[PDB]
Amino acid sequence: MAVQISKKRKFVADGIFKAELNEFLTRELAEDGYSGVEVRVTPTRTEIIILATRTQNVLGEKGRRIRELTAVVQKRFGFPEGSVELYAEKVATRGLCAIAQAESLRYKLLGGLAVRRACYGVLRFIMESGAKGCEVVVSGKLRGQRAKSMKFVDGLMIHSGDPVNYYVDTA
Amino acid sequence: MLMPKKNRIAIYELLFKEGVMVAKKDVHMPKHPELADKNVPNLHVMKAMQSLKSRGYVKEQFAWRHFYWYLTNEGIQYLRDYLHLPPEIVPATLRRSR
Amino acid sequence: HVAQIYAIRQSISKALVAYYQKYVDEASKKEIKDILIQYDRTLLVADPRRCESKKFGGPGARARYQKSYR
Amino acid sequence: MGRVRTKTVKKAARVIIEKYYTRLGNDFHTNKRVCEEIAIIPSKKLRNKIAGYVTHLMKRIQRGP
Amino acid sequence: AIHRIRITLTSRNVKSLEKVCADLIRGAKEKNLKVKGPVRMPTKTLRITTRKTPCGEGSKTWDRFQMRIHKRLIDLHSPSEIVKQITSISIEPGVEVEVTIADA
Amino acid sequence: VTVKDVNQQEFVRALAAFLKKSGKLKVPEWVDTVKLAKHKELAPYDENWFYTRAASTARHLYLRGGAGVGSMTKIYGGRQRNGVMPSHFSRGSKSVARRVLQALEGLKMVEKDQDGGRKLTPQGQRDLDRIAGQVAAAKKK
Amino acid sequence: QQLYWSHPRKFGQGSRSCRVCSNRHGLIRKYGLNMCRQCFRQYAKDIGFIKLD
RNA sequence: AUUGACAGAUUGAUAGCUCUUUCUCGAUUCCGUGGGUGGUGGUGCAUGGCCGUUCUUAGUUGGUGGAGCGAUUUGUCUGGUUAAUUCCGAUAACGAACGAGACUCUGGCAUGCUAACUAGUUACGCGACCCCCGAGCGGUCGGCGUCCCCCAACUUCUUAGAGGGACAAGUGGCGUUCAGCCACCCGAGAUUGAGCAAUAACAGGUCUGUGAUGCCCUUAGAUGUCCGGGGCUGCACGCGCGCUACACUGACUGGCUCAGCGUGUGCCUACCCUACGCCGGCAGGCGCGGGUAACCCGUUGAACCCCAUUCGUGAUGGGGAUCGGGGAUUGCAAUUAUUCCCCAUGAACGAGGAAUUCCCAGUAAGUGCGGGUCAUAAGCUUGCGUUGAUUAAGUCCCUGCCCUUUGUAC
Repeated sequence: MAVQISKKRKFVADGIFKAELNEFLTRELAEDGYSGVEVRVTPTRTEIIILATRTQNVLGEKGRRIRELTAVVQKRFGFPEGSVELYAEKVATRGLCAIAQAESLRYKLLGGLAVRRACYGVLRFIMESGAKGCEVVVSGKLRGQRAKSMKFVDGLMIHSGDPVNYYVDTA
Repeated sequence: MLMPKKNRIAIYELLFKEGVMVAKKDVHMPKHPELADKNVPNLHVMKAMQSLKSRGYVKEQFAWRHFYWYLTNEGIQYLRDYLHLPPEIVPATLRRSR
Repeated sequence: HVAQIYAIRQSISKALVAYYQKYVDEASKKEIKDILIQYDRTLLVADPRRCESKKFGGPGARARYQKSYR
Repeated sequence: MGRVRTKTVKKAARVIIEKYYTRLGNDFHTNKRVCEEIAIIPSKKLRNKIAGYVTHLMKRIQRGP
Repeated sequence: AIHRIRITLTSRNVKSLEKVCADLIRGAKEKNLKVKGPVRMPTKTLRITTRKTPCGEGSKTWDRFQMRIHKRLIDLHSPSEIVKQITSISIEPGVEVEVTIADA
Repeated sequence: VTVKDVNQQEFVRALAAFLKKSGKLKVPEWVDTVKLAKHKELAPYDENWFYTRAASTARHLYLRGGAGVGSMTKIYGGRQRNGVMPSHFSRGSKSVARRVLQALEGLKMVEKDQDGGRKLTPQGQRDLDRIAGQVAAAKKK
Repeated sequence: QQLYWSHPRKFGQGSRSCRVCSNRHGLIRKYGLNMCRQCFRQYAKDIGFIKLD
């Protein structure tokens, strides 16, 4: 009530919250096409912005799933009623979002499509979407039972340096 | 239809009142977060929700030792049948959008 | 304690040079500066030397913990 | 015992001088600031390095091609 | 009323924080009153160092995870309405703002 | 001429002797028996040590004000051989620091300040600064 | 029945777990992180931490 | 149907676990079967992710073109140059991609600019307090403690922003007068130290980090789970990283006198950091205060060092093992000694065989203090500073690595 926790401990706990939510949203909106959560706290309110491809799927029928997720978030993290809201915005250039495209690769693999052909199509899609280059690694048991590994790669990459932090999207 | 009556039926009404429901995966919580009418702890809640899910009347997501139970449409009708409720009812997803 | 001495030793001789620069004339300063430098460059120009950080795998910066091998 | 210029310097220096031969001269800090304006060089260190070779070719040029 | 209102900006980001601080000075100069220039408080470095491995057995290597955090606090001699107009602007990044009333 | 103007080692030599000559301190019962801090192997070799550390404590209070007993234990801290384990800082003895500051309280060298802790009094500033003046005029050496 | 969990669970690692894996070893407890050091590296970036040095 | 029960016997138990008996939710049950579930069970030679290593070096790749029946090669190189497949330059290749470098963080220069009561204040003013505080007959000084706000004055010290700043640029050599190397001026001289980090590997480790996991196993008389207790600490012995020492360049007893990264409660499940006063020899105890912090702890009044002590090369006051008795605190509990204090006991050890590690500048080494774990709490670790060398500035002898030629029955 009159706590005002440490600047140190506050920022850590805020990040933790963001981290836990990112995961919960990753796990729940897996097939729906989750691409991120961009939270911002405000006066007597907490706007959190969900990023995804299929926005009609995340919102649900008429206004359902978003109301459930807000209620579960509300219930979970200890948020008073009407202090929080889930704002599902659409992802511009899905083919640059890696985590979207890793889920899309997960999906196709679960769909029983060939390890090569799905991954090759995933690669061609992201590269047509206008990226400097890309690097796809489906690993683990790709036929047989000795853990082989594919590595479908095209175009311009960077590994070493600071640049890689901001200049490559990893997933 | 199980166990202490007052407890179970208080869980089912909480799950109806709010369209979703959460716990924490912690077998030892003589209180439960929210609810808290009388003991009505974690477990009972946790084991009722697992009972719904098995017969098809609630869905699941785990994420960091916690649980998040989204309730089905076919679950709604089961709960209303269990609680002999009126057909109007309004569970939770009414909410004015714009 | 050793560090503090050299500091003042530096400071007082730098201070002097700054008094003469401002409130005498640059010719006297010039001779003063030369007298101190030919003695030691420490007097005015400080060391940039500073304590090098320890990295894991050893007790110091450079020293490594003893390899067992056998 | 070290500082050779990379190809990513040498090229930029070469291409600068082709175009803006006239602006560039013998003094370093003069053309150091010329390098800023005519070229979107990202790092200050890289700029400083390109210029430094840019002097050096200017010196070479001023003594046959 | 006029009172000694204190803004307290603290953030993990530097550039974004300094933009907000600068914007709060512009708003104060627009509606002229006072400022006492933005106080760079000494930045704290939240450090966590761990072994890179899960498990014991590789070579004994270590990550050094920093996390910094800054405080620009600005003072001001003004009423409340002007403060609510200024601080409502300069939001969207992760700059945590705490506006104290007077003195302490 | 003040105390800062004097070589502090030979100052407390005189102050302790000033504190003996006066003969109204209140050296407690223990003295002989007591250790002086958990640091120590032995008892102090000067058997009239209470006069010396009362002197050293006062001269500290002249320089740094507001010094509690906890402050006094920190000033007379040191290395502690665990013997076969590595050494660490132990703080000075509480009771003997306390018994000193009570002794200067009764002497009226000191007065317990606002915002807690001891600080020395003018009538004390007399003695301290007087004896500096005595030391300074011992000889040109 | 009454004795089921009934052992002083107030101090030491028999109490304190991670807020992700729940495994009760190698916890970052500093700044109230309360997470497996493996789980800490897992999330760190999101928490705001970063390797610069 | 057959969930849940004071006895009293039994039991470790105040486990309604069982036997005699009570009586109870009242729609829970019990039994199959399907079937789950759980698992710090097995499998890292079923995997993922994550680390580590080969491999801290300069390496690695395809397009098209040329050479070869082809595996392949060429590009990707005689030479010089570089820390560098770094450059120059050669040229059946041309023109690219990663890696290296650039980059990011850090270190040090800014009397330059922006900045401040949570910095200093900074020097003023001394408005002073203030007592002889001292010098001094008295004035004027010297010294701080502070009493200071704000309507004193700023940024030298401070904090941290955004800029500048060094480029082998200058002068001389040497070098195909290219790439470059050496020296010296100016002043930091390309070099402060990290971080990040390629291709291809490894059947390296990890299933005991995971609600990442396939298969296998087990599943109520459980490998599930909780409680009580013990164990991981057991000692003929063999090795590994450590700490303390073997003294007098020391020990002890006093005195003097300087740090830098941190951390801290009001919490994810029960509690932080602690100033000041009393009580206690001491470990500690009791009072009150401050502190979610440039505010309080805190000019963090650290150690080594420095200055007076003895002591006198005696296994000595060096060393501080082992061991008896007593007292504190943490704890639900400390015996197989949790830690702390105390009095006593006073071992080998008088510098270490063959062997072998680590390191070139604020470096080794000495020396303390923070973080981590942490109720209790470091001989470990990971950071911090303080004292501060000797020796090199090289070579391939050893050990390895990189390229070329070569040989090869691998």
